[PDB]
Amino acid sequence: KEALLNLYRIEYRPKDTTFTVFKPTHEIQKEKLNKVRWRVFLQTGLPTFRREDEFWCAGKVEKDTLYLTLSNGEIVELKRVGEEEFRGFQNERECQELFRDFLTKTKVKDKFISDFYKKFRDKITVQGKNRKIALIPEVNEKVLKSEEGYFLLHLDLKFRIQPFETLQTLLERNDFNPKRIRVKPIGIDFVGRVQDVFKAKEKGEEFFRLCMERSTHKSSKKAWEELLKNRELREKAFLVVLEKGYTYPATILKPVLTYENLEDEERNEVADIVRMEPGKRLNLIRYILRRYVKALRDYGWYISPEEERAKGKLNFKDTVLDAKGKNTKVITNLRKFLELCRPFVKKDVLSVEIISVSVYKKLEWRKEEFLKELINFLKNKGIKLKIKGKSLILAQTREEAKEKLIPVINKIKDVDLVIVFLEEYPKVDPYKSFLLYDFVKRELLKKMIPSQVILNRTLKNENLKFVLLNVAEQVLAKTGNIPYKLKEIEGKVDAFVGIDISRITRDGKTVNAVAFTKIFNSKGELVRYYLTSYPAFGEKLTEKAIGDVFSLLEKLGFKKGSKIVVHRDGRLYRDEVAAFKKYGELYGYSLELLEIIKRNNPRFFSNEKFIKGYFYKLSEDSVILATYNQVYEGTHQPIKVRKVYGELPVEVLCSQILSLTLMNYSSFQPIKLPATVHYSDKITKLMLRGIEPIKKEGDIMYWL
RNA sequence: AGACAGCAUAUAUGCUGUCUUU
RNA sequence: AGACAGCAUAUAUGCUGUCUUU
Repeated sequence: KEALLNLYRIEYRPKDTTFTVFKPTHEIQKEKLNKVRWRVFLQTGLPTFRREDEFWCAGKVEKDTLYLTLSNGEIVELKRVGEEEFRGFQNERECQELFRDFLTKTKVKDKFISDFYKKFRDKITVQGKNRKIALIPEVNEKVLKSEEGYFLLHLDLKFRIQPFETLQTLLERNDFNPKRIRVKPIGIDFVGRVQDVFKAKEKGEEFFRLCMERSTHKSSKKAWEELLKNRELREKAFLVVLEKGYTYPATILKPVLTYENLEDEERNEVADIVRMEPGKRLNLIRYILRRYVKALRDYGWYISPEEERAKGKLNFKDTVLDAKGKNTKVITNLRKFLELCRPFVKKDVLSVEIISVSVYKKLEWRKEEFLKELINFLKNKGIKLKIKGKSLILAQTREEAKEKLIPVINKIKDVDLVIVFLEEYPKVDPYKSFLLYDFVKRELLKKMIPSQVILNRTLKNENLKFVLLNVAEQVLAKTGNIPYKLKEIEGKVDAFVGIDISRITRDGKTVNAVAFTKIFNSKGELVRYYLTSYPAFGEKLTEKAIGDVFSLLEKLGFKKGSKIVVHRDGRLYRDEVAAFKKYGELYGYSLELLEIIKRNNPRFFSNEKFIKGYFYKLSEDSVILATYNQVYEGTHQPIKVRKVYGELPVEVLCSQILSLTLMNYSSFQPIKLPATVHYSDKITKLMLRGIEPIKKEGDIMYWL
């Protein structure tokens, strides 16, 4: 019951307290700020943080002006205000900046990735039939503020998986139609998706003069130099444009592959290393830290040698019942519960469409038996599946399958369910990497038809009853037969609203946009969903879409003075909060706004397997919360919940979030996110391509 | 047939530096 | 550990000069 986090108390108290400060001559546009700051560090050479409009240099600087060209060739000028004495930090952001700069200046992170290779280089490269593979250690630092006000170094170690195959080589010597695949420049931090390719032979003399002069990195600068000088290399060179329109050569660019999109054999070898015993990882994290402490004390940095501790566990209403009234009183077996449990049936007859994908012809038995023993079970709970029809697709690659699956899925109209038995296709072109289950999952969600996709591996590895249960629990939910409801969720909330929005973009403007909102009652039954798309609204999108959710609430007529909680899977911005405040009033509901950041949070290292509810409390009403228990295979990552505004204590809102977890209806498989916003991001994103307008609502969790 | 040096190639070797891994 | 750059070096064989050997 002791849980440590990779978070270390840290402060800066040097003997020399004398910075040189610089002020812009023309108020800097916001998204230009981090590029200026960084540019100041290079030039000056000294560590640097942004305080407001002004720039603080950990050294004396006798140049009264600083001219800094950005990539556009745009010159920002800064006048020199004068020396000021650093009494202390105003926020993590300044602290983070200066600290990183100090790592850079001292080269520790560097000396570290070096030593680590010298040591484990061999164990880090891995084979498998045709391709070869590297897993390169990544050290990351962020700075956070605890509840008590201490600054906290967030220190992690990861491994990014990458081949030995520079883009140039792939587009030149190999391919056809690449793109979409995300990338990382040698010698540059940033990693991101591709969004434009053209040959270099297009561009004149100027263009590489200009990239050379500007590129803020040695690798980028050396590379544009090559293509300046070496006369015919521009014909041969192809040029990529990333997510943040950064534009680089090809020889500089390498792909970053996920676990998933590797081979069967690759992944299991790689896996030992990418995912690793918590204690081991934490031993490394401590190792790296000691390097840091030794490189930085002398400059006045003070870093606690010791990890921070879970403040405790939170209890939530985890009690759950069926159409009879059977309880957590049985829940001392989750399995034993679902067998006996008797679901809330609102659709007596189900019509099902069966898709089987396999390599050969007379081997449906494992799938016939399952399907059988499951019609069975569902009938014993008042539900008949009428099979509207089967389709057996024979196919030899994932590619062949995908292809045939298309006209098949295409034609499926009017069903309550699609079941897909997929066989396993072991390999495939390392670029053409679809996931078959994904593909099938995508196509059907597009159609708004609930689906259950069953991997043939599962039938082969796993015990019939285990698999029977897992599936039955979801299949029921999916179809609107909620095999159990919650007794209660803490608080006196009257609605729980999940909010998700994605937007396509051109030049730098919101073009298409898809919104996805799901409203749950106080018990956390789902009341309705709304799947809506918007066309272009400049500054008005936010107001519009937010209001749309409010009116919809009135349309379900939640009475004035009703408490309404909002969850979003992502940073809500200021313009949005002010938006929720407006309609907060105009409709007259007490509102709790929660922002959930799910990626890259500090981990909990701990012996207890049953972590669910463990938490830690940062500044400004935010909470590292763990939602699922530790799997051995998995890499546990908790969620960060943040009370952006409202009358309730976050720990109560976190308790709520823990409850809604169970509404995902997935006992056997951990699910990070509460049912309000679970998969919401995939759905919005999925629909964005959906050439053409969309307005759907429903009352059935079709997306499980 | 021999010792010097200066040149030619090949092979093999020792150190430094850079990048692979800022 | 490997690849590129910059230095150092061993051994084999000839090469041109050069002593000697007048």
